[PDB]
Amino acid sequence: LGAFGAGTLVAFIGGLIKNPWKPVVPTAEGKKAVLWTSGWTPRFKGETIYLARAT
Amino acid sequence: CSPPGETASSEPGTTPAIWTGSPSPAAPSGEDHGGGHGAGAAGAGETLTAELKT
Ligand SMILES: CCCCCCCCCCCCCCCC(=O)O[C@H](COC(=O)CCCCCCC[C@@H](C)CCCCCCCCC)COP(=O)(O)O[C@H]1[C@H](O)[C@H](O)[C@H](O)[C@@H](O)[C@@H]1O
Repeated sequence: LGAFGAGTLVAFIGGLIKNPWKPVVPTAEGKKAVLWTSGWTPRFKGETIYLARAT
Repeated sequence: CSPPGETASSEPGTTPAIWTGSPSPAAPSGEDHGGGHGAGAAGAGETLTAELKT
């Protein structure tokens, strides 16, 4: 019963569990985690990111 | 507690230099090209201007 409950709970919750620190967002310094990177992170070295006003 | 990194009284700074962006190596596989033409020479393309002065 303990093993079955362990397996079932883990299989129930592992779908939800995700790594926050999986490098996914590309960056000039290689793929990085989402929290480190924002829209201002240069995708490639020397990229121009204008401070565009949102009309 | 205060955050480890704060405050800088010295080193007033400098005016940022004029930004000179670089062509995208990642987004563009190669170099973006403008006018298209046969250009049976070293290469001139489909864009050629000139200003005739006095
Ligand atoms: C007693 C049980 C002993 C086992 C402990 C289990 C905890 C250790 C986990 C071991 C696996 C880690 C290495 C390999 C795996 C790995 O790297 O995955 C990580 C995440 O680990 C997972 O897989 C899922 C984690 C499992 C959920 C565990 C639930 C809590 C347990 C401890 C409580 C129930 C046990 C019974 C006790 C309570 C009894 C009741 C009184 C990160 O995911 P990520 O790289 O972002 O990819 C995402 C894919 O995982 C993701 O499933 C997928 O859905 C995507 O969303 C994807 O993005």
